[PDB]
Amino acid sequence: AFAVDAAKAYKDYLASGGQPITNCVKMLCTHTGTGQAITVTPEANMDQESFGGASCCLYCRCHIDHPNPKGFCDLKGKYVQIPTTCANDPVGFTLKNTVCTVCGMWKGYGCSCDQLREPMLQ
Amino acid sequence: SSQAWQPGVAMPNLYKMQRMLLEKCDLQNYGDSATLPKGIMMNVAKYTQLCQYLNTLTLAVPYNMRVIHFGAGSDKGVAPGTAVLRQWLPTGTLLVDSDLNDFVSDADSTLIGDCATVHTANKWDLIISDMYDPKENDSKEGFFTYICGFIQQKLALGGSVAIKITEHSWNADLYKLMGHFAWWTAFVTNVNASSSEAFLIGCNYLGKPREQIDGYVMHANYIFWRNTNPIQLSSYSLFDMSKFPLKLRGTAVMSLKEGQINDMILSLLSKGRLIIRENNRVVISSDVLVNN
Ligand code: NA
Ligand code: NA
Ligand code: NA
Ligand code: NA
Ligand SMILES: [Zn+2]
Ligand SMILES: [Zn+2]
Repeated sequence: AFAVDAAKAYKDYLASGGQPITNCVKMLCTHTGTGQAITVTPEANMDQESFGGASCCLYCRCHIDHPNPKGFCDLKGKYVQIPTTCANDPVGFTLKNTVCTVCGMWKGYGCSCDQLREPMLQ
Repeated sequence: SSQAWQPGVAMPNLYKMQRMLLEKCDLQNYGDSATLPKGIMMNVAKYTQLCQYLNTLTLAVPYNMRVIHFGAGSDKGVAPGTAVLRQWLPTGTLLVDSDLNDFVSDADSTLIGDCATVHTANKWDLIISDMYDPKENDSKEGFFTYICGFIQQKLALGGSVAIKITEHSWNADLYKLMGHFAWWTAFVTNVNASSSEAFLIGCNYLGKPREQIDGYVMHANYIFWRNTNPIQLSSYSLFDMSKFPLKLRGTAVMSLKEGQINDMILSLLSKGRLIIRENNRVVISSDVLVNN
């Protein structure tokens, strides 16, 4: 049942002080986008940077199989929005974070599916 | 001063009608570099300005558009130009890229190896090339011989090309082929104006020569333009991306015989209102040399 665990290896490498994967392809955009996590075109808002998806995927960059039966990539051919505070390590951000299946925003960085929404607006 | 606000500068038509003697390209603004937006790579800036300029032309943009990109791999193993083309092109556009060495791409399909090993059973609507192969300043063959053949056999009528050239990386036959388009130019990106680099743009392929062009003389005309019209380095156009996306025109695609290409058809092709090719399944391959 042996299987290389690239995700854990990159996370441990970062915790040991390793330099993050570089040369992720940052795109020019208006920064007036929806702010969703992974889109068909750059959708960065004023607090995000948009990057070519393939260049921000650990599996694509390390030339490793994607960890799923169909070996499908959720980033290749799309644009990933990375919070500006995390744009120094887009590969680490995509690995460590999850896209909300309901609103399409990053959990903890845009998704407000769990907020109160108690007072309604006219 | 006025050109600094543009994505770049296209060679004025009057240069195409001259017969200049070839000589060294000596740029006044050489050795310099423009102020790129924070964290933006030169390849992303350059492709953004090329697409900004292509937006001003009569490009055919059919539903299910087909685009092939040569010389797409960077020294770090990614594809910045491909990422820009995919941003620019309508969502769903089939995008294939290729280069000599391994790289990770956002393209629908990527072929690795000499471009001469690339085979496609289908025709394309747009060919982009960033391939570089310089060489005395005489016409260079190598990938230019392949791209001239690829244009004449795999470019749909109405299709367009943007092929990178420099003072030393050019081919007389490619300039001659520009005469097989309704219109053509040499476009210099403002972010790389300190380089002899330009994109030879062929707009709306007619499949036959509309004008006889002497490629050796036309490269000399191009160098004379670069030597006499200094272009100020500028990244200004990169800061406003509001009108960047290529507008999806839904250009008609039909499969006409070679004997059905009349003057009305040529006129529609020349306006960017028609693409002529079959719409079969897009199939590509990369030849592998077998040796033990
Ligand atoms: Na940071
Ligand atoms: Na993830
Ligand atoms: Na796009
Ligand atoms: Na072998
Ligand atoms: Zn991937
Ligand atoms: Zn949500």
